[PDB]
Amino acid sequence: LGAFGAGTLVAFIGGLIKNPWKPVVPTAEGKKAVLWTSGWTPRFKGETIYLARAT
Amino acid sequence: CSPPGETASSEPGTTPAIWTGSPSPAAPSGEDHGGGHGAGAAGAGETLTAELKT
Ligand SMILES: CCCCCCCCCCCCCCCC(=O)O[C@H](COC(=O)CCCCCCC[C@@H](C)CCCCCCCCC)COP(=O)(O)O[C@H]1[C@H](O)[C@H](O)[C@H](O)[C@@H](O)[C@@H]1O
Repeated sequence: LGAFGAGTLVAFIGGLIKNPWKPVVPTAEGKKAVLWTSGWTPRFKGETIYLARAT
Repeated sequence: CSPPGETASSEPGTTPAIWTGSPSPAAPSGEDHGGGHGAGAAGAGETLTAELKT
């Protein structure tokens, strides 16, 4: 019963569990985690990111 | 507690230099090209201007 409950709970919750620190967002310094990177992170070295006003 | 990194009284700074962006190596596989033409020479393309002065 303990093993079955362990397996079932883990299989129930592992779908939800995700790594926050999986490098996914590309960056000039290689793929990085989402929290480190924002829209201002240069995708490639020397990229121009204008401070565009949102009309 | 205060955050480890704060405050800088010295080193007033400098005016940022004029930004000179670089062509995208990642987004563009190669170099973006403008006018298209046969250009049976070293290469001139489909864009050629000139200003005739006095
Ligand atoms: C007693 C049980 C002993 C086992 C402990 C289990 C905890 C250790 C986990 C071991 C696996 C880690 C290495 C390999 C795996 C790995 O790297 O995955 C990580 C995440 O680990 C997972 O897989 C899922 C984690 C499992 C959920 C565990 C639930 C809590 C347990 C401890 C409580 C129930 C046990 C019974 C006790 C309570 C009894 C009741 C009184 C990160 O995911 P990520 O790289 O972002 O990819 C995402 C894919 O995982 C993701 O499933 C997928 O859905 C995507 O969303 C994807 O993005």
